[PDB]
Amino acid sequence: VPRGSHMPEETQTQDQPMEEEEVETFAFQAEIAQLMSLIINTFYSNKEIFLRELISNSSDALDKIRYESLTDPSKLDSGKELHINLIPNKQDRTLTIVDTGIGMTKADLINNLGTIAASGTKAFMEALQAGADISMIGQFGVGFYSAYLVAEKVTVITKHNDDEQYAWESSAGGSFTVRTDTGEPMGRGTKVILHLKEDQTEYLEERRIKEIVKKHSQFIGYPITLFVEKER
Ligand SMILES: Nc1ncnc2c1ncn2[C@@H]1O[C@H](COP(=O)(O)OP(=O)(O)O)[C@@H](O)[C@H]1O
Ligand SMILES: [Mg+2]
Ligand SMILES: [Mg+2]
Repeated sequence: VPRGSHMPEETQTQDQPMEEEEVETFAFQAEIAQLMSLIINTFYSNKEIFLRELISNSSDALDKIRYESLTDPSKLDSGKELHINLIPNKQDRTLTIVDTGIGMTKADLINNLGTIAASGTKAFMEALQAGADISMIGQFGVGFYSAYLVAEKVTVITKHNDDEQYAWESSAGGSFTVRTDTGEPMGRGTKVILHLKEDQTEYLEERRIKEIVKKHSQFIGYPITLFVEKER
């Protein structure tokens, strides 16, 4: 019976029930798979333009918030700032691009990030064979896959007002997964987590990140902030 003091193990709360996350696996559309293999396995001198492409996608998503308010004003009542955060993590070798844009639903991840061919994909691959600069990518409707210039794996966590939170992930190799994400709620918007290749760790350094934002992304139209972890 009587106790005056308990040890931590004794008062540890019972876990919450384990949750199921549904996972689905999809092949990339053929030309997207071919483009990813070309991007991954070819040397380019201008790999830094991946960040321009990801920032442009965030800016497009943030522009959609403003305009969706013309057909659904309730979004004006959100208190979230429309912004982009860049978050390098040296410990994990990741660079994360976070925005408070519209987010993507599950079917948006499946249809917009791998299973549908952009009409320009074949033309762009021929331009690259003919020696085009990789910087031309986004003009061909396939800018997202520039992430694989620097990343060995990409994870996209996203939440749109009309669906639950999802995670898309791919290490290339011809397929990607989409799985419900019952982890840390991120609130409306998208987080693209780049797991950087070992020779691409310059993109974790604050001066390099500032250099490429100022070179290539000066008309975002929204505040961008770079979080720098304090050196211990
Ligand atoms: N940060 C993001 N927020 C919302 N949707 C995104 C984001 N990044 C990519 N997307 C979705 O992925 C699609 C493909 O992106 P991309 O390959 O850059 O082509 P594009 O920007 O020309 O449409 C976008 O059209 C958009 O629907
Ligand atoms: Mg784009
Ligand atoms: Mg703009």
